[PDB]
Amino acid sequence: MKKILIVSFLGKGRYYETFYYSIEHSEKMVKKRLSPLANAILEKENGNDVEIIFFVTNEVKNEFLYDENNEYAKNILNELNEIKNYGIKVSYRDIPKGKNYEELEIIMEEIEKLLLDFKGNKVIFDLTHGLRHMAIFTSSTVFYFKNLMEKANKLEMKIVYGAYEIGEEIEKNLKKVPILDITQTLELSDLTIALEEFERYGITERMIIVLKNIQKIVAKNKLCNLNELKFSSLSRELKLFEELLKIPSPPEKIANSIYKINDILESSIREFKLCSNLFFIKPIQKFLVDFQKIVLEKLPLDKKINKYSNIATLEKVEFMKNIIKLLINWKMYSEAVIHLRELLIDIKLIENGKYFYYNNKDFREKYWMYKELPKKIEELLKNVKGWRNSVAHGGRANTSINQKTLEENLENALSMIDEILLSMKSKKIYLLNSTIMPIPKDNQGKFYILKLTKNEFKVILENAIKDDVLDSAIGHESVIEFIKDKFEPLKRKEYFEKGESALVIKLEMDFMEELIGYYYIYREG
Amino acid sequence: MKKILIVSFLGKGRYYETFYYSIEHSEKMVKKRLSPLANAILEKENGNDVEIIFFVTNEVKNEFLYDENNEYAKNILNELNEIKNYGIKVSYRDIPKGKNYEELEIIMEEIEKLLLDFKGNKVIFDLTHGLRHMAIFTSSTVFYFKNLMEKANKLEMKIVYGAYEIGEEIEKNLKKVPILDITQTLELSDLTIALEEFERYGITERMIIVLKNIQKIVAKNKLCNLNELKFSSLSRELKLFEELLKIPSPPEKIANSIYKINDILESSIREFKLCSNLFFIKPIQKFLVDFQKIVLEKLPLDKKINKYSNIATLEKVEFMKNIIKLLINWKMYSEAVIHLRELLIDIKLIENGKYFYYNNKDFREKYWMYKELPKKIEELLKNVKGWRNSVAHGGRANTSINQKTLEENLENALSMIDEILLSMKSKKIYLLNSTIMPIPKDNQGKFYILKLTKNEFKVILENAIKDDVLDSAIGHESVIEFIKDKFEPLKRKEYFEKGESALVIKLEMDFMEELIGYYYIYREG
Repeated sequence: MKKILIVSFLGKGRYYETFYYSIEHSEKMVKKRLSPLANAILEKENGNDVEIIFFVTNEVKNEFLYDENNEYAKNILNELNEIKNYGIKVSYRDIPKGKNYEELEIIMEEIEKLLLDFKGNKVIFDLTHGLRHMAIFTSSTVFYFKNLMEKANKLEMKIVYGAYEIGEEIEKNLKKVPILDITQTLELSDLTIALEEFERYGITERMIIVLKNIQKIVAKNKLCNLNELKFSSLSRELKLFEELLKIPSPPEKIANSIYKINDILESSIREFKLCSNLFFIKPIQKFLVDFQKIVLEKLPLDKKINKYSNIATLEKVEFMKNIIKLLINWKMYSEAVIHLRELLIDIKLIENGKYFYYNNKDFREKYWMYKELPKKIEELLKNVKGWRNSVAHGGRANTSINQKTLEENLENALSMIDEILLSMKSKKIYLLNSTIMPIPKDNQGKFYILKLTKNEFKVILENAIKDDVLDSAIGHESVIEFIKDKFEPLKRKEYFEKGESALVIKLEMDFMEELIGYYYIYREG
Repeated sequence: MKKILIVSFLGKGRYYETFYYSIEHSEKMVKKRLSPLANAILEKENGNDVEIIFFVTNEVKNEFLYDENNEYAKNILNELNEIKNYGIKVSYRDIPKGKNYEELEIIMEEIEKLLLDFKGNKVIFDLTHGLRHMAIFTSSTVFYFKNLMEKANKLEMKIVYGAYEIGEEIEKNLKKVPILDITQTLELSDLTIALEEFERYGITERMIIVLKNIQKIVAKNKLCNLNELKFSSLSRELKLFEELLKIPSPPEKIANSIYKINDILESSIREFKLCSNLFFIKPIQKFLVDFQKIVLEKLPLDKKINKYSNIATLEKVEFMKNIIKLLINWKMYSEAVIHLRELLIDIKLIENGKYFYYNNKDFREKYWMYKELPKKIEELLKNVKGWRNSVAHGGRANTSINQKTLEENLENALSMIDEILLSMKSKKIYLLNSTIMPIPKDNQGKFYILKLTKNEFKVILENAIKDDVLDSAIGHESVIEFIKDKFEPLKRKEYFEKGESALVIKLEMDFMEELIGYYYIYREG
């Protein structure tokens, strides 16, 4: 059971008898004079607690209602008196006619105080009766009232009215009138609110709430199924994406989240296309189209990054370039600086070929500190290090910076990184088949090893193939069988000099599928 | 000159002749039949380009308008024909009656396409004529239309209508009717939009725009003056505050910005109180009250911090504690971690008495690295350093963290810092009167010096006074005269051992006012 308040006005009129039905359920028709009474009856038949409050004016009640020789007035009076028999609560509230902005302010205060004093679950504005003036003003003010009382009462709010001008006419002056429900117009502007919030700041609160509401209302009528709706999944993924961005995280999870967002977005849009109605379909289709526009605009896609999670590549460099640009756009400056540092680390790993230890931090530091392109990269390094510590150290000791000069410095970094990225367009690498450290017998050694995936394996393998720098050392045959069966020189010779890099694999083939590239190995000593 | 589009419906009716006036200017009255025509005339008398578009239905125009034996219909037809003589552009647009949600969607599309095809400056929805149905639906949908076309047309939008039900009656069926302007209801919910944005994220865009609009509309009627309105100043200060928070900055500027915000807020509220109207005063008074509530809630005040900008104190520690709590609340996690590091630096400076060099960074680092309370502070240090580098280094090398464990760690730091702050409740300090380095003649020396303000001078001076640790060395008399005349032992003896700390001042007294405490001096060698 829910507790419910119906708010209507009450103006001079003929108040003909009407067959009100909810346009959702044309089955239940209630023949009454007041639309609020019909709505109250439809709600008490749902086992709820319902109360109606009318706003009357002195000009109306001591000139129309209690005029005993106005047939329409006594008709509506008799109905207002028999309202109490159905189990519904009726009361009256004096207001002015609203002839100026001061009186309209008074009316706003009256409605606002009523909503504050309501202690139930739902409130319905029934705009059927009263002045056209009052109906228009209330319709305009309802959204303000909801936004006001989001943090006040936690109250559900509906806007309905009997659209008697579009009602069927069954007998003389007798009309079949639908109680239209325009409450969907309230959360029509919340859509654009979410759009601005995400487009300018990347905030998902409005987006998550709106998506949950959208999935509810598309689940109203069950013609549309799941396995491709997954708006719950899309809202959860947006939550994860915000947690990943405002808390800095590796490029792999960010690229995966962007790929997931794109996949779920297009899948859910295609699914939603086939649902033919009972509410406003077009605005939310426009909403999804606009959100897909912004997603494909501001979120950089690279569908095939997740396959290189253990190393540092140039694709990750450009991806983080676009990510930092996005972070700057959303005014997320600190996170942008933090990501820039690691992007520079990755670039110098690429430029120095030390990219095996993108999962080791001691190496990251040791080359955080210790032929022109080296000189240009040093140019960029010195530029960036010239201003990073103002952001990093919080500006203490008289060394802070405004947004203008920070924007200056960030676009400096952007320009130089795009420069050197466009400008960046192979020792002996043996080929092994097991995890080993065979050092020459006269050596006194330090060795690094890293787990890999199959794609990286293939890439560096053909790099060794067609740079003449491959010293292949496969000793048996079925290895080559799987090599050409999967990946598209059997020099069976036993040595590892400090510095040489090599590749490894350890164990028809379907069973196997049920490891194929890993354990890249290099002697730093 | 502006280009203007008036949009109205056109329904069956008697269309009596009416004296329309703008309620702002009751001087100009226009006697016509259609409120849109009166509005168009009032706008062309302003030297603008005006066009009216009516939405008619087949049921209305081929059953009412061109019925040549309906007197009201031919009256309104003659007026619609003479509209072209005033220099105004009239056109018709077919729509359904809107008997269901599909047809209402159609109507929304029609209005939306009209607003997209408009290439002028202003659009006015005149809700005087047409169905009550259509007026209600349009009034509800206008805010959605504005939010939609914020990024589409950059179009000013007004909602007006002739409130003929509240019009004076001057002669038989002849009414003096005001064209009411409820456009202020559109930007009534934008107020709460700004409130949520600031209260949950600290975004000032909506706040700045709303404050600028507020100052415009309070400048409509000039009863309220400046020197205490300064809503322009408040918007600028909010912009500065956001730039100070999302780009980490010293506590001094943050405390100054909070003090400025509070001062301008209360000053502007008191000033706004005296303006008696022409628009809705109450909602924006509620807006200012709510924003002051949130300001005094989430922004910690300390009116008397700016006086200690050169040193590190405990007040700054608690202030930054509250600031980091606020940063956590606004989901600004990276900036919160960065501020926490410097707060810990300040705490250990307090605990080790090395607080002279809050404006020197080498010292900050050298004690960033190198009796129980020391042990508890080391507890907190080790805790915080155990997880800072996950945030600092971007989570590379498989060392990231979710929001849940980061919240865990941040509240760990919060609890321990409040602990040790509650738990924290003096060598020989000579007194000098000039900048000097007199080392004993047998010494081989390094000396630090810092400019100060007068309040810090007074504080440490009485600390030396009543800890018995003052070796005062004032050699002459007028120094003591100014000492007791301003601040409320003349041991004229010449030495500075490495480690002793001392105070200095250099040059009736009003002229002077037109330096009083500075150059605190200490030998680290």
